[PDB]
Amino acid sequence: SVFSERTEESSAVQYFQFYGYLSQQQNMMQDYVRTGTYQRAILQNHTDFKDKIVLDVGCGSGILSFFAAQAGARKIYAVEASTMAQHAEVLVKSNNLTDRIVVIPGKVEEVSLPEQVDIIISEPMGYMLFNERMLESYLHAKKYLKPSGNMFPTIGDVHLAPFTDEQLYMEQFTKANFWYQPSFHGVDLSALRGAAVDEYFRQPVVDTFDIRILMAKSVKYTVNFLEAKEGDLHRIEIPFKFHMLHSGLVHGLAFWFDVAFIGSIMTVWLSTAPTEPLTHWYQVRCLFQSPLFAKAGDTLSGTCLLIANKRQSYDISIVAQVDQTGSKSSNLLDLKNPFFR
Amino acid sequence: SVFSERTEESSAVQYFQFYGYLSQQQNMMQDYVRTGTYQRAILQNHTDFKDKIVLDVGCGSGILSFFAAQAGARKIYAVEASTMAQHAEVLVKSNNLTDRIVVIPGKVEEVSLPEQVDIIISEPMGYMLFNERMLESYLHAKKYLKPSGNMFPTIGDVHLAPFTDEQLYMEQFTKANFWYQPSFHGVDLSALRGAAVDEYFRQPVVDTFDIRILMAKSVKYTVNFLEAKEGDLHRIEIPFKFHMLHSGLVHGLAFWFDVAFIGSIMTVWLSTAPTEPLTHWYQVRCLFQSPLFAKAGDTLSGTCLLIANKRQSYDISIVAQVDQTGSKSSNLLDLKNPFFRYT
Amino acid sequence: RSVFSERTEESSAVQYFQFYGYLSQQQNMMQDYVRTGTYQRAILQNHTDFKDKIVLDVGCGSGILSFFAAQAGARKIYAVEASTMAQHAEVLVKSNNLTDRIVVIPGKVEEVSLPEQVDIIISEPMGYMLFNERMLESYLHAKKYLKPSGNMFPTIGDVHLAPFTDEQLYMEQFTKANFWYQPSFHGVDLSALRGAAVDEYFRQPVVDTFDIRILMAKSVKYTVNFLEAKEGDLHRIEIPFKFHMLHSGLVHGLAFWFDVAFIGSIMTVWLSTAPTEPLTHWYQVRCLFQSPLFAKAGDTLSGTCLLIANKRQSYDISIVAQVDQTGSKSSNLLDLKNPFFRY
Amino acid sequence: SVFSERTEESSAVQYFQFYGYLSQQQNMMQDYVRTGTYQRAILQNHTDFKDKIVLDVGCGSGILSFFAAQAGARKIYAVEASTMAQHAEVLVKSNNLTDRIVVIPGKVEEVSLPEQVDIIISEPMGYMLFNERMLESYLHAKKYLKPSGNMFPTIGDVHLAPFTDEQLYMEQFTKANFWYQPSFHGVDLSALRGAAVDEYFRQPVVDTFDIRILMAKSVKYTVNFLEAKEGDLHRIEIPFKFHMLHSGLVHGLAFWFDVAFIGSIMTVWLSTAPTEPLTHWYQVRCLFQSPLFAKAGDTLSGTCLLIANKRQSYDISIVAQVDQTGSKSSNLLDLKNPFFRYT
Ligand SMILES: COCn1ccc(NCCNC[C@H]2O[C@@H](n3cnc4c(N)ncnc43)[C@H](O)[C@@H]2O)nc1=O
Ligand SMILES: COCn1ccc(NCCNC[C@H]2O[C@@H](n3cnc4c(N)ncnc43)[C@H](O)[C@@H]2O)nc1=O
Ligand SMILES: Nc1ncnc2c1ncn2[C@@H]1O[C@H](CSCC[C@H]([NH3+])C(=O)O)[C@@H](O)[C@H]1O
Ligand SMILES: Nc1ncnc2c1ncn2[C@@H]1O[C@H](CSCC[C@H]([NH3+])C(=O)O)[C@@H](O)[C@H]1O
Repeated sequence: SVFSERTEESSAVQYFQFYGYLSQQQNMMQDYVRTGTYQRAILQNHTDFKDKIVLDVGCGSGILSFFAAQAGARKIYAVEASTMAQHAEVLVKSNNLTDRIVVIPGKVEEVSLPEQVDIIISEPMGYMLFNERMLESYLHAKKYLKPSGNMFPTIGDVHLAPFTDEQLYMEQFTKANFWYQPSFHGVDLSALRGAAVDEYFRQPVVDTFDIRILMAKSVKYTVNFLEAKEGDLHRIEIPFKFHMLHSGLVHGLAFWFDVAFIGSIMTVWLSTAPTEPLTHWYQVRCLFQSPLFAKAGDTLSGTCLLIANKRQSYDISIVAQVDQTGSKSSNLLDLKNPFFR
Repeated sequence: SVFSERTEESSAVQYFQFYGYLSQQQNMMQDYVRTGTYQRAILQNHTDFKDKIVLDVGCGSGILSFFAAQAGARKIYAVEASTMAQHAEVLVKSNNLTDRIVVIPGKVEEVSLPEQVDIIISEPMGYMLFNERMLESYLHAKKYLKPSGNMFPTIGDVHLAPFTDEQLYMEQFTKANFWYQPSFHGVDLSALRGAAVDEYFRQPVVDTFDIRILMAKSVKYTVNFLEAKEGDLHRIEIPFKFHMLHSGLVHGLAFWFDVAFIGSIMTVWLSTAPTEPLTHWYQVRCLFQSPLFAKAGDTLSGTCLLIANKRQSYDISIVAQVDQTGSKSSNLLDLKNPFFRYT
Repeated sequence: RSVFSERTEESSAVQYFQFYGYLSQQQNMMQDYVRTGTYQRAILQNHTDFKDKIVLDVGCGSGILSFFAAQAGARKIYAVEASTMAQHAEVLVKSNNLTDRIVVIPGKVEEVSLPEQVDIIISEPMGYMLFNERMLESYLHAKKYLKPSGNMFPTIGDVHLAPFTDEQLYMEQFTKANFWYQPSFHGVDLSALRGAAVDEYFRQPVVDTFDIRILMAKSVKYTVNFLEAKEGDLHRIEIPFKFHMLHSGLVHGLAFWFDVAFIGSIMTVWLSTAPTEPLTHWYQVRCLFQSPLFAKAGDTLSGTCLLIANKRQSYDISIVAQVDQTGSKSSNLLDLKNPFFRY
Repeated sequence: SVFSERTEESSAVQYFQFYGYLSQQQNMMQDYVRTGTYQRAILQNHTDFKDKIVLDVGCGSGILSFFAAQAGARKIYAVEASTMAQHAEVLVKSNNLTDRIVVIPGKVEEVSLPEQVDIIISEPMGYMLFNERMLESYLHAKKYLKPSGNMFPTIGDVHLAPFTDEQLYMEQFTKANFWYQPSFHGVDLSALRGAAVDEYFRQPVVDTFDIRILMAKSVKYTVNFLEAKEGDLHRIEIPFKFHMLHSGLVHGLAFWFDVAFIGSIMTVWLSTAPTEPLTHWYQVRCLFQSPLFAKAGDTLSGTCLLIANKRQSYDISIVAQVDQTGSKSSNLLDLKNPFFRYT
């Protein structure tokens, strides 16, 4: 199957084991912004659901399917690969919705549905939007979508912006500098100092921050889920040209994302921007090993290249340069091993 | 091989990916009690190392081998299965000990060593001592130990004691009761409340606590690494009969461990007890599904049975009863997936 | 052929005496009330050590100390000064109507000839970390003019060194050095020079003051007795130390200050530049380690601070320090001539 | 050599020791206006460099030569007399430019170049442009310049303008009046007040200021590096006739400078004017010993004479008079010892 071909078993086991825990479902569900925004998007666009066939990709507890049921859907296929599918069924029964919500245990790339659906719902977004590679399952599921069918969310915007945060930088450098010691309990560790810096700086920093650390208006990269195919997400090339609004050291790039539910009645946005209330996605920052100095008015240009890997994540390559001076930085990050700060 | 036969590959992948990080090695190395005590044990027992052949099981960065070198070891075979072996190789070279230290990449159950050693060193202890099941790798390596050889550490003591922590116990239900609401965004979640409670109680709690919550002097279970076999750790039955020092509700059992380096010159102890400075092992608490009331002077008896699984961990089965009243409580826990509670 | 010229690069000497030729610098020194007031106290409170005596003032500058000696009743004061400040001193001697008692002799104390032997030598020859500027050697050299039963003001000097913790200072220097870490400064890769840069920045003693609570152990004292010492004694100054750590943490380096004692017939007067005392224009001096050493309370931090005099009227400082319990060792080289004024 | 003949060894040693520090180089490199403007001037005039032979006089870290390399230069001879030459060589190697940049250690007046160059680049500007006397080295280097070769910078403009700053003026006496007290610790210092005032007014003041203190349009003195000789800078006479735009007291003359890179594609300016972003050169003010009153419309005429000395600096003689009243003022300043006032 498409899933297994692109996924190491070791990663898959851990991945679906992780989501088999009720506590994580709770963790996601208690994100009121997330859950509330999804419910708002579905219910205020009830006509996109009324008497329609729905596919819920990765239903987990089934919350989105219940939202779909509340909006008047005739029949909802709720596909779930982890052992959470069993608990979802329990909830379907206890809520007397057996006639409208149908749990399909298994991976969306592998199960069989009896019919084509009018709309696909899912919450497949990870850190930096693309982490976990579930967007590909979401897009893969379009094999079950009627020609003029719809998707909730409809589009996803990734925002990139340069930031300055010396304390974060030195915080990481401090950690790496442990390996700078010439005599740790009499042992010279210095020969590994380089490897340590690499390892620590390969970690995207997951957390939130004040918006004023941003040195330029963000650049936007849009994925249209109605149009995109799986393969489009195997290699994601995001070119950027920032017009610096402030002078200073650029320590790296900050990432967040929005998704839009473009329904018939209205468009509803779910945003993880640092200007918006905090969500469990927070924001993600990729550090440069060495910061770049730029004056206000300069242009910071380059490319963020995301390469999907078999561990359900991405190898991140960031190349950025101050055009006016030729000051250049290249960096490689492992989105699979982030730093929760 | 013995390792792969007792280990789910997925778990192994994850396991050796974990230790391939310099940050995790650093994490262990910066635990001053651990590292310093190992160094102390090795150097203060220099006659156990000077001109000796040494085997370092799971050398990681190679720190213990360097300690062995400082103590005067003639030849040190440093075995390491993760990609940390590469960095150890680098450090051996940069510290000009290539003539004394030989890094061997691979699992100790699978690599070939050329000769028998005088002493084996290792740090194979996990949560509750036994987690990660590396102790078995440590014992397995005794196929390379001379009949009159030594083990550093030489013995390992796991300590169990009954505790009272009303808030910890009630916490589980406070969290589980999230699901006990008839209209979470219009959804009745209550049918899953029981499952949520179960899930939380299956997790051993990793963190520390004030020693005053302990209601009896601990019971000790000793593994003598010089004498024990690998197989001895597949099923570990720890019977206990606690003499209660305080009256109250017993919510479960607290776990910690000590290891002793018994050298020719002296014995050095490394302790993770809650009476001692905190280590990266912290302490572990397993809850009873139902608390048991015990009076001071009463006896709390039962068994902690540790059953090794192929996920490099243990299923913990605890049965306990107050002998004076017959009040009985049990729990079953999955040590591979503990709850890190420490704040 | 003078000892001064033999031990001093001319380039350094020119600059050195030009520096002190400025009235603004004299003002700077004179306006340090602790210094000036304490000197006056030491001299006047021991007036009988001066009354009707012959005095030598080594490096009189503006001549203030000679005036103190005159106030104390000295019969004749030879005020030796090598810079052009000697002329300004003469002016003050005349305008203060003391031409009959204070005699300015322009030139280096190693080169001028005095008409007679003196009963007491006074001077203010202390530099940063006491020994900087190498004027103590001129002070000691001047003892060729001292009567057998003569005295020295100051009589002794105590250097105090103690380990400190100051993460922010360390990071402050490392941040500066990290400029040379850049792989593309305007398209230029500077990284190959980071090692040289870190060296250069950490080669600088930090001159300023600090909170006494950053000190992690009671100070160690090294005493120079000016009555007994020879010039040659200060070419190589070896200060061994063994600190008993009072606090756990990272030792980022050693902090230095000094006291001098005026041991007079009537009383002993102390001039202290310790961080517990009111600030002086000497402040305190800290030598950073390139890598801090972790030590817990109760540990011993031992080693040596070695000062080698150079021809630039300063010292090459080599500090070697080790945590005895762990063998964690740090070595450092500092250039006392080029310190970092942080205040 | 020409250099040693015009320079006291003392000054030269201090001078090249100063620039031997990576931190000082860093200080210059971190001046974004300076460095960035040089890079722009070179790169935006790429036709002046593409496949050309280049001489970098006093390359320091070698940054300008790397800029020349970025512009497509065939061969750059980078001459450097301090120990920074060692580090420059390192950077050429690590940047894989050994085939195009040749570091030549030594003074440009003493080294030999293998061939003639098409263009000379350098940053020889000091305070008020002429300080350090490096412009003479820059001009001296034209013995290696092909006829019709180019100079980057091509010209240097020194700007002089009368200013009013009552507080700056009064500050001098405020400081000098320290010596005007009849009993400083019992000593009458007053006889030296005059000398202290003199000393303070001999120091050019380095810092920046509000442009509204300027009382007339600046007068400009231009050095064309393509045409000028070394000897032209031994005696620099700058006559001035200022047409006062504001009424008030003139306390002295303010100095700044611009340099122009006149390339084939465009002319790029580097300015240190008080109307422009601040540089490490700041601006320089020379006070009159007595302020001059001028009405708006009056004419302030006179001369600024710069006489080069062997300390790699200038003796500044300024004479000015208000033509309408005959009110006259003079001052003599020592540019080698300026007062860094900037805060
Ligand atoms: C750590 O930050 C929190 N976080 C991060 C990412 C994320 N992603 C939502 C996606 N849900 C995943 C659910 O679908 C399930 N499945 C994930 N991939 C699936 C597939 N191919 N086929 C079927 N089901 C699939 C999975 O088991 C889960 O129940 N949600 C979060 O709240
Ligand atoms: C700069 O930081 C603060 N600080 C540090 C050290 C210091 N030392 C006093 C030294 N001045 C006393 C005078 O001796 C003079 N001379 C110094 N060496 C001399 C010699 N060999 N012969 C004659 N005079 C000599 C020197 O010119 C001075 O004017 N004073 C300070 O306030
Ligand atoms: N069977 C095995 N063979 C070889 N290495 C192993 C095995 N099991 C675990 N390890 C390694 O054992 C190490 C335990 S961590 C202790 C590392 C080091 N001796 C120190 O004291 O800091 C990890 O680096 C694992 O990769
Ligand atoms: N006569 C001379 N010959 C060679 N180098 C010199 C001479 N005089 C000064 N220098 C050097 O010239 C440099 C001036 S500083 C400018 C450094 C570098 N070009 C930059 O743009 O950052 C210093 O490094 C001095 O050591």
